Amino acid sequence: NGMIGEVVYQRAVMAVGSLTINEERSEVVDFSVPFVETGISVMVSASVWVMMFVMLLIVSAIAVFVFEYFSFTIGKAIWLLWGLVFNNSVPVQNPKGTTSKIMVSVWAFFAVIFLASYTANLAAFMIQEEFVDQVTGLSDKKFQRPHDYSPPFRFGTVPQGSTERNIRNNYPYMHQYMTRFNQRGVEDALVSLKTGKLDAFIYDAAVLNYKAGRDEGCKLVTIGSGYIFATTGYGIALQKGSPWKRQIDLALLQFVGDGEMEELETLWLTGICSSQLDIDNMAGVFYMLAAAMALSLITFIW
Amino acid sequence: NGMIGEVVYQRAVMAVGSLTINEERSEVVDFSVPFVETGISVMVSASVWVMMFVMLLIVSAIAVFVFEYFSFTIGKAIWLLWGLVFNNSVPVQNPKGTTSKIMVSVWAFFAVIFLASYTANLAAFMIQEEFVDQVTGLSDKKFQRPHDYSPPFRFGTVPNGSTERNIRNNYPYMHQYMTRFNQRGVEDALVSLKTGKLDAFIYDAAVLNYKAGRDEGCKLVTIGSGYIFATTGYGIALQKGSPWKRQIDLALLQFVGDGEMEELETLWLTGICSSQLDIDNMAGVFYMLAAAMALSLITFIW
Amino acid sequence: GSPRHTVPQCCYGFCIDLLIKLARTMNFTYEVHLVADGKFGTQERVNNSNKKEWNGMMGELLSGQADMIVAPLTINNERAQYIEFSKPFKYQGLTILVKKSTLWLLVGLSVHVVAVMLYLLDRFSPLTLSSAMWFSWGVLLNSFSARILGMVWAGFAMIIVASYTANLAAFLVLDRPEERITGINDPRLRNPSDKFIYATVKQSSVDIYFRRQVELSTMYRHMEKHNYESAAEAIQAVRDNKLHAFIWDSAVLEFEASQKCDLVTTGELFFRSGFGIGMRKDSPWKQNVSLSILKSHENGFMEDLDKTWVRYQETLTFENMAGVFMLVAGGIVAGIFLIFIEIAYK
Amino acid sequence: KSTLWLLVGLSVHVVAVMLYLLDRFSPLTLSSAMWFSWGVLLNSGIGFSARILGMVWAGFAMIIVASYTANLAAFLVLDRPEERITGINDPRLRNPSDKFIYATVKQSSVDIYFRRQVELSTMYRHMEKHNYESAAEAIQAVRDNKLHAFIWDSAVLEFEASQKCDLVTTGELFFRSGFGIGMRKDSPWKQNVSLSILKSHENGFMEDLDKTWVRYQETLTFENMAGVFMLVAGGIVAGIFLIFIEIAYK
Ligand SMILES: *[C@@H]1O[C@H](CO)[C@@H](O)[C@H](O)[C@H]1NC(C)=O
Ligand SMILES: *[C@@H]1O[C@H](CO)[C@@H](O)[C@H](O)[C@H]1NC(C)=O
Ligand SMILES: *[C@@H]1O[C@H](CO)[C@@H](O)[C@H](O)[C@H]1NC(C)=O
Ligand SMILES: *[C@@H]1O[C@H](CO)[C@@H](O)[C@H](O)[C@H]1NC(C)=O
Ligand SMILES: *[C@@H]1O[C@H](CO)[C@@H](O)[C@H](O)[C@H]1NC(C)=O
Repeated sequence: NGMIGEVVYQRAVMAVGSLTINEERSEVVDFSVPFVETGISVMVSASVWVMMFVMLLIVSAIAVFVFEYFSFTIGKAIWLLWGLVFNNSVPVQNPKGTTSKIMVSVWAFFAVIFLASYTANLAAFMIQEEFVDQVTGLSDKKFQRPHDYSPPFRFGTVPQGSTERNIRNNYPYMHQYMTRFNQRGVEDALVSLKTGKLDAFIYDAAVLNYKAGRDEGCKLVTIGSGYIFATTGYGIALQKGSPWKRQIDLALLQFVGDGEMEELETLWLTGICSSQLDIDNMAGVFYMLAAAMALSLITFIW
Repeated sequence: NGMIGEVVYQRAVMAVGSLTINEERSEVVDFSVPFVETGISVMVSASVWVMMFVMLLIVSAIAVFVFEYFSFTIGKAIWLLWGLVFNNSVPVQNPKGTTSKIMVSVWAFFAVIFLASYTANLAAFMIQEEFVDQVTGLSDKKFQRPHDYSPPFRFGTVPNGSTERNIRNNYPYMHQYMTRFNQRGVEDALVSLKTGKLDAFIYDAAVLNYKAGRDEGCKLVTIGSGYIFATTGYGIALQKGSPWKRQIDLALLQFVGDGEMEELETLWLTGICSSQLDIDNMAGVFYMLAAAMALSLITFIW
Repeated sequence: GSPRHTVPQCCYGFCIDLLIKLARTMNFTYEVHLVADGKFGTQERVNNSNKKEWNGMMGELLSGQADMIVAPLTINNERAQYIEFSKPFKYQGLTILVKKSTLWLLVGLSVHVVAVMLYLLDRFSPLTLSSAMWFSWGVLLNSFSARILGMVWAGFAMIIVASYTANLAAFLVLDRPEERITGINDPRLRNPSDKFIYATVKQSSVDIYFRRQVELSTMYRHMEKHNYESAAEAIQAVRDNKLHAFIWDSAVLEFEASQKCDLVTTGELFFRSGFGIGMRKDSPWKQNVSLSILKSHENGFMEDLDKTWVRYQETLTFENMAGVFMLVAGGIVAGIFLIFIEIAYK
Repeated sequence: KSTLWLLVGLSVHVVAVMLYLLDRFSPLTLSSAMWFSWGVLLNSGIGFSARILGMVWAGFAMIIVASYTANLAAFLVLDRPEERITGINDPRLRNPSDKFIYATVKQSSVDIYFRRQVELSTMYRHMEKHNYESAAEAIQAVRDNKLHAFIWDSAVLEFEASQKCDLVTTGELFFRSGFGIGMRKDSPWKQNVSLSILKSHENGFMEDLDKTWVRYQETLTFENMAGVFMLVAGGIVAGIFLIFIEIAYK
């Protein structure tokens, strides 16, 4: 049906338009050399602690040497040490040794440069924004049971296409999961991905790449960059035994060798492209307070 | 002689190469329409403190009122308050009133968010890339006399050029000063500006823009983009009475309004191109502390 | 807009003074008037007899109603294909005019739990209750066994305020919504919608310039919705955000930016051309006018006219601490109410 | 892929002494009040209008340290050493230099691809003095920084990026071509194996070959402040030596 029937029944001489290539199409007609990378695609929406512990032991030992030198500076001065890290204005101890004043001045400059470097660390961590994809590839755990995760979601394709046939070559059960999740249109599926009527979508590579490029606001995000996909290529459909095959192939491979194809891809394809959330840091906060109440339960035996 | 001598005396048809347009050339030749904006150019290398002070007096008055409820920190509460604005924690006083402690905690929250907003203000000031222009036009008083200002500087042109004729028809005294400061080569003046054997240079706009767009380090920056300048254009010079004028002008204006001229500008022009210093703020620091010790010496009269 | 109203008026300005200048140059008289309807002029068929005509200043020029256009006419290809142009007196391009806690409260409830569990830790294994309460007042904002967990919480408080400083500097310093369009090369404007409302002056040179180029055709099918008569109506429509962008020349939008500080241009700049004088066919008023314009360019009289009109022009930290400022000003009443409680209890 | 702080230090060495003189002039006292000034410009550390000057000095403490938070954000956060090239549209390779060492295999497909494109003639002037015979020699030369760029296919370069961290590629991708099977003239093996290759593309056998070799790959804050960390770890000896000097005084 469509173009392939017009080539087989020979009312069409050649189909120069965009066309996917798979096994049975290569059986029934003959194609050209490829000219664009078009697979398929899916659319969705340590030692520092050790050395600071070592330096804390060094400061505690020098505090012991201050108490042996020249009034609770034996082991409680760590309450001065890890209290002046944070500048809390909580009274701890008034030091009576020159060694204590010099060491606390060194530790105060060290705490100032440590908090400055930690602000730089938070800046560099804030610039590094995450960009992850939950679905890895076609062998996803989501692609075996969507109810195994707590929302059972849905993902569709185009009907009656070569992509569905390649899925049925891969997995008939994937087609059985997809059969209740079919839809009609390309931009209909796009709007269904906009308004939450659809969560993911599976089609060829460059079409969804261009639709992600024209996505208003970089909202719908692709998965991967052509790694776990079918990796086929568009060609030019000709009749079997046509004399124009070698000439069109040489003309296309001449058209690649000057950057003119890259100029047309520049002209027609444009694949372009913050609040209070610290759930990793807050998870660390909850884990350290659980460790704190565990240590208090350990110290409750005395 | 030159381009005009080869055009007018009929050893050539048209002058395609880069050439300025002035009055006597337009007397002897009939130019085309311009195609690039090429004039001339010169190359070289409030309300926080008052209301916060009023709120500081409000906090001191509430501290006096808490003393009226209930030791000697009546007028010494300011030395606590503005000393703990900056949170360097000078040892001042430990407050006794509960409402005073709540007020100090609220003002300390205000001080923490104030210093955070001040760090954000310093980061936003660190964002902007500021530029300086020691000469802001051809009508500078520096150009009037190198004895008018304390360093006697220098400015370069090219000999036997249209810029010299424009100076002679516009500023004869400036031509008299340029007579002291002549040189020969364009790249000679380039090397003199890089090494430091020349201070200023006077030429056309786009030539110096392209020389700035391909230099490593990009020391040489112009003054604006042709705003206090001659603002003429490069075109094609033909013989007076040639029938090619209309056709050449229509071909050029067809070449303008399609982006192909912009493509050639991309092909032949390049559109490319700090440390820790706060010594102005440091001089302000030293002068304000000298004014503060002067105020202390004024108050020492009692 | 006019049923019947045609009057003499006082006209002045930039090209008016240029006209006075070249009237001083060679001696002639004149008759300054304006266009019948405010259009530059485009090559357009009248829909009887299937015939192209011109309107506006060009339609009054070719009909003999006008003989010299001293006006900001944009020189392009097709308008030069019929009549003659002098050399341009103004050089510019084209550009675009536009118009330019909760988890902390959870941590506060957490330290409300922390103060109680630390005081019970001090109570179980050995004015003191109010002393530990005031210690909690000194800990939860940071203005011996329980003090270990207290200084652990002080570390929590510093790392929370460090994250708060970091993401406030993020939210108001580093990241930014793309308020800029980046000129004609914006991919979202290539296939626009009802959220990007932008157009041009009706029957201007911008219409022909965007009708020619084949890679700007789709925007030409969008900007034909809201074609406006004058640029003042475009300023008025973008002034109430009925539009979202506008395509116009450089120096006019720079003058409007010097007028209104919210009307801001953008980065890109294309179609480098020039305003010149609209002229007739082969006439003895052709060489003199171009020589006089070039004589006005070689001296600073162009810069003097820039001084008349073109060159002629016309943090504070109270943004997110405005509500905090109001809360500090309102907490004084609560502190006085606590003073009333401390009076009334004894 | 400092001096201003020293001037501030000499300044506060003037400031502490002159503020103690001004506090004596406006009524172990000397060392204790100097240590009080040490606690003024720093955190507390120790337990009348001259204090006003001191609290004014406290404000300058913030305009030190917040400024110390400012300039490092200009020193490590926003700035970046220009080690990227960003592909073929770099004018550094369009207009080359003597140190811009870019090459490929001598008499390869890249050489003919740049020899046909006449606008790429200038780079064609360079590699004829610089090309190698094998890409492993190029990896060994760029490891010793004898190269500075290397026009090459993406698979080998991304595999060596998975091998070594310093081997870093770029973003632009030109002449998007294919690796296939070189065949002879008219023969049925041009057909059969081709369908077999397509039989490899339809299933996950190309995916398994990617998993075997292609797909499978192979803060700390010690950039320059580690010298300051060594200074903190080493100044303890000189401090305790000064404490022995203070013992020799007493
Ligand atoms: C300018 O023209 C005169 C004509 O004699 C010539 O002597 C002189 O060398 C020229 N200077 C340059 C380098 O343009
Ligand atoms: C001004 O007009 C007079 C009278 O027509 C004429 O003689 C004179 O040449 C004119 N001036 C010039 C030079 O245009
Ligand atoms: C086209 O012809 C009709 C005839 O009624 C008339 O309205 C007008 O001349 C043209 N259309 C416009 C602009 O209304
Ligand atoms: C300017 O006007 C006069 C008017 O006759 C004419 O001769 C010529 O066009 C110009 N001047 C010259 C070159 O005589
Ligand atoms: C594949 O090779 C076999 C060898 O017997 C041959 O029968 C066949 O022609 C080839 N493929 C097809 C189906 O044409």
